[PDB]
Amino acid sequence: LKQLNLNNEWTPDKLRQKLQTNAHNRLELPLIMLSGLPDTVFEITELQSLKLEIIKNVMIPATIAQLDNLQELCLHQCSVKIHSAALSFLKENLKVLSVKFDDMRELPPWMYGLRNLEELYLVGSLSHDISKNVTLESLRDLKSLKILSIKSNVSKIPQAVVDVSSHLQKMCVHNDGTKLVMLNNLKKMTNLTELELVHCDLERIPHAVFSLLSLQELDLKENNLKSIEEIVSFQHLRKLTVLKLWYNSIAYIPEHIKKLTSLERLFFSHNKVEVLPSHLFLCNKIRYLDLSYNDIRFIPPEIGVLQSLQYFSITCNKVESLPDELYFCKKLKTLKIGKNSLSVLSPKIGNLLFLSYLDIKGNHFEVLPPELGDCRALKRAGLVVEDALFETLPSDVREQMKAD
Amino acid sequence: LRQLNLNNEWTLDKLRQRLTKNAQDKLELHLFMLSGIPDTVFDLVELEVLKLELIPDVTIPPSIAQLTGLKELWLYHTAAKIEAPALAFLRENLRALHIKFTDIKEIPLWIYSLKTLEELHLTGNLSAENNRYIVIDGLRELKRLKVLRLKSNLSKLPQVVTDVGVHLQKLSINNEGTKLIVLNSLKKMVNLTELELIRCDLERIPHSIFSLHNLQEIDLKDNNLKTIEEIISFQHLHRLTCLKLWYNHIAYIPIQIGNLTNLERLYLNRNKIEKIPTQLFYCRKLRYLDLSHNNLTFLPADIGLLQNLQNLAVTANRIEALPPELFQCRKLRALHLGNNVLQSLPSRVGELTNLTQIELRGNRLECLPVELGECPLLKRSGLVVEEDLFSTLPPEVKERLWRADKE
Amino acid sequence: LRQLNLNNEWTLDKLRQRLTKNAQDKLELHLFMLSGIPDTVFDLVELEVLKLELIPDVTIPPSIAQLTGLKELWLYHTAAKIEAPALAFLRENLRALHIKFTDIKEIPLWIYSLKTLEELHLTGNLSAENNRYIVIDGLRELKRLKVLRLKSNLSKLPQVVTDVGVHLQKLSINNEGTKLIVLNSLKKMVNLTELELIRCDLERIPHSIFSLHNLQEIDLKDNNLKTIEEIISFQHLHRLTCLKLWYNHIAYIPIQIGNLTNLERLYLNRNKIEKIPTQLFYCRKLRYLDLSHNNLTFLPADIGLLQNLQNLAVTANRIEALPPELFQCRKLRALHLGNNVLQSLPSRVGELTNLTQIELRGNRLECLPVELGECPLLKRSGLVVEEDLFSTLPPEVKERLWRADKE
Repeated sequence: LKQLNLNNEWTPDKLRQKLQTNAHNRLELPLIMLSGLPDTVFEITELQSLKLEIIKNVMIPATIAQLDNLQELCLHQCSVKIHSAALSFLKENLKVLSVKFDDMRELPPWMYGLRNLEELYLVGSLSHDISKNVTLESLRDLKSLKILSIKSNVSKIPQAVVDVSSHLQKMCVHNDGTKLVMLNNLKKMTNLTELELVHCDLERIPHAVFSLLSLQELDLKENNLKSIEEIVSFQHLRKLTVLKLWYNSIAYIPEHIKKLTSLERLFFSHNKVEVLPSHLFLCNKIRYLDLSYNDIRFIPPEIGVLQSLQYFSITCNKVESLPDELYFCKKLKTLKIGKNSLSVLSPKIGNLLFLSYLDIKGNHFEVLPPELGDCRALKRAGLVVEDALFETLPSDVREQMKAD
Repeated sequence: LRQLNLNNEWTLDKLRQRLTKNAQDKLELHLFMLSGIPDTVFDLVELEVLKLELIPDVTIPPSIAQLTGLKELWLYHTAAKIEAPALAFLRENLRALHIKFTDIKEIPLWIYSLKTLEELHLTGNLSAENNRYIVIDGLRELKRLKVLRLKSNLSKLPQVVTDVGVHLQKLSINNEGTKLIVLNSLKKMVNLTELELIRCDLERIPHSIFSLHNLQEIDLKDNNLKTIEEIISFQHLHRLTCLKLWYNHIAYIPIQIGNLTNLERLYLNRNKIEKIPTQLFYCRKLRYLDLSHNNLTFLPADIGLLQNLQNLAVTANRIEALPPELFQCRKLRALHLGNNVLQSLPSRVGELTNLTQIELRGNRLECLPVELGECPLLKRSGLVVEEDLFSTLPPEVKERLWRADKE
Repeated sequence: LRQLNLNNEWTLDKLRQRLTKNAQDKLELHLFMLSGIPDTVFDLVELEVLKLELIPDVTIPPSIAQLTGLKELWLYHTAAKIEAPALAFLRENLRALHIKFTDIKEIPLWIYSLKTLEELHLTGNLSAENNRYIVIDGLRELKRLKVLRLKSNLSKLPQVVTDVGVHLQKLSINNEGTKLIVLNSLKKMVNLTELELIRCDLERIPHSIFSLHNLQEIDLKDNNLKTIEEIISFQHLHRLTCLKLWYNHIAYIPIQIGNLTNLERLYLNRNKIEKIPTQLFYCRKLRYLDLSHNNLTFLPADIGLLQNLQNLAVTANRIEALPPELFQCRKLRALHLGNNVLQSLPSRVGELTNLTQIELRGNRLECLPVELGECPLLKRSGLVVEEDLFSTLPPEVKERLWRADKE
């Protein structure tokens, strides 16, 4: 009777007007605060995803076979059961899953039975008994799993992660204040390319992270790293171009970063670095260097080597003196020096032909020079300056960036 | 008692709040799973399209004289009996009838007496033993029929439509997986302006479309077209403007499509095409170049020649870098670049003005350039993108775009 | 008691709510499906067109003498019973009377004693077996009758109609897909000034039309005429001011039709005309013109000869431009040029300040020229322009257009 009342309650017109898009650009039905699924869901055959939020003890019929466009499920606190032919259809059709488990039962054991899975988002609250999860160790059934985002307290890395060593390409953990141990599993990653260990309570770089051989993007955000020292073997990560190490407590960058000549994306913002090294600037390949909100005192004049740098965010730092060597590099497109400790702005800025971003908000300045009109790619919306200093500009200089 | 009670419960005001609008901007009323049909529905005067779905064995009252704006009778699995004055009224007023049935006896026999009917949608199997097009042999009585949709699993096209197609102007045949033996029988059917052969599993383009001359919108959706080499003869069709060769197995485009200068919308999406020949890029009249969900790895620069292009949808392709010449065409209104492998979007998009909705979510886009805010008509609903990608724009430029969302 | 309940149900205020107006701008009151006639509806002296559609058991009391403006009685499927005083009142106020009937069953009998009415309409099949036009034999006492319109699917021309029509001015015959055998019997019909033959499916012009020198309007709509080779015999007439050969399949209009100078209104839309000759436009006072839905590939030369016109209908053909030929006309007020392949509007259309309407429902214009900003007389509600096409005008011009819409 509950299902009969629900079917009458939720006409197909109501579900059609409920239709919207998700964060993955798919047609998603956000079914929230319900007793079960209506049978009029499957009349919308153009659907590509369902968001089931807090809909427990749900039995999916075989009529899901009408959802030919379906390729994603998002189960939020739902203890859902499925039927055999529906299980086969979603085994032969589904690609993306995202299950949140506030309670253990809300994580279903049926969802690992598929094999066409590519992307998985295992958000929730996992118990510390991680190796006992045979439901986890069923990810070996998935023969195409490439994205694995576990937003849970992953103390010890599962052997489920071992069983998906090759086919995985994106690996994401939000450990939320728990130390990440049992490093041999992350040693067993062979073809993993993106390692996203966000807040794994790593007191330094794990030897497992460094035993990776095919990594391309490493993120150790909110991990209290003490040093970057083992870098004599980062040369084997020639495939690596993205180093994400911001919101951390690193205080220095040694010369060892010269080992990777393919590094492009470098993140060191919100760190404990008090003086930027020159041997960091010795590398010239680096195109993205993020150091916002740091404690940097000054920039050594070796930054002129960094010609390919298209992003040097030194904003909101302690930097009082900016050398003229940085203005020699003309490829710097996104430059933010807002809320810094500077006194005057360098007149020689016109050589930066490709310069879209300039941010100087909060920093103390005496008089804006006319040479701010010398920038070619600068825009008034791109040049974030206060209205009072907007007044302190010549009218032609105003129109130089104001008129498109 | 039940019919009288249904007349009683379905009050006028609840029908007024039940009124909706269709894709054709006509007032609408969907009657789904009722014992009969309410007389207060028939008391309405502003209603234009009434939708009779799953109505078991009802009779149409003559109170349809009140339904003057009624023009589209939608019959879904409804065995309808008819009163004679209402029959005359529908003969002189009703102009569009859609009939879906599960049994060939479910179709009303008074539909042939209709004379003002032009649009017919016979969805459901007309092909049966001794009822194969003999039931609809009464559409010879229909005179002004111009749209004849047939989702009916037809093994061979009827001789009755060969008799009728002198006045027919659209022939949408959906067999859901049954091949037509056309036998060049459309030569007597000379007045078609649109032909929509969808899900017919033809596996090749028949020569009946080639014998015709008046077609301007040709759709061959899901016909399993592996090769489309015949299109060289399509220059004979001097009036075609929309060659919807989508949802097929097309793996390449022959260069003779360059002879088709009259194309305005070329819907090749969900095909297996991996390279665009430059000869296809000769046609200056292309406006809707949808090549989405295909195997294209690069976009030729000659796209800058296509100045009339408005909506370039290359969604879910292998295009890594957009050439600057893509922004040479200033008429791009909807650049659907989503789900691609675009590494970075060049700043030349700031020159575009007609851009109203650009799709970049699901790409390899590192950051959103500032010049993307230079487009006036672009708004947040138009600029669909990941939130962190939105955050890369300057907060003053982000304020401009958030204001375009607001203002 | 039944009449009391009906009187209470339909109060005077309720009738004022239902008071509408017809195409003749007369006060109409649509009374449909009532068990009895009301008395308050006869109390209202404002009523001019008393409508009685499918109202059974009708017995009109002398309170119909209370009606002042009663000149129309639309009694449809109504058996009317009228007393002698009310009949005598009808004999001095009633002027027009429409009958809808199912053969002899719903034909009133008091209409023959009416000798002072001036208009009358009839509708309903009359050619029954053993009763070939025998039920309309009592219309001889009507002397002041002036207008008679018939839609009665006549298989043959009634001899009683030919005898009756001596005192007739306007006569329209509708056969709805039936042969009309005039057989040169309209030579007696000398007094006819408008002859309408709607859907007579003649395929030949009867030779009796060429004998009447009072006809100013000749209407042959939906006659399925393909080759008009009888207009050469129309040269004898010198009264036809407007021919109506529209909704036909006339492949070409011959040369000799350019000898009719008295023609002032050409309704030839939805035809098969491929090229309209310039010699045909030697008649330059073609005030009204209907040529839509045709196959004209260009607007020909002697439209420049035309000077005494007010509209041209060029909707749905293959004309690409407004040439100087349409630009030598200085009195056009409405342009019906929609859903065309019209490439551009040249400059001189921006001198056409007296431009009531334009129709552009899908035309291929690049942009509206700034010369259209030269005319503030054309307002946004006045012209019909696509929203994307309308927005290309300058912001001052668009603001002036919205202002003149308010002003």
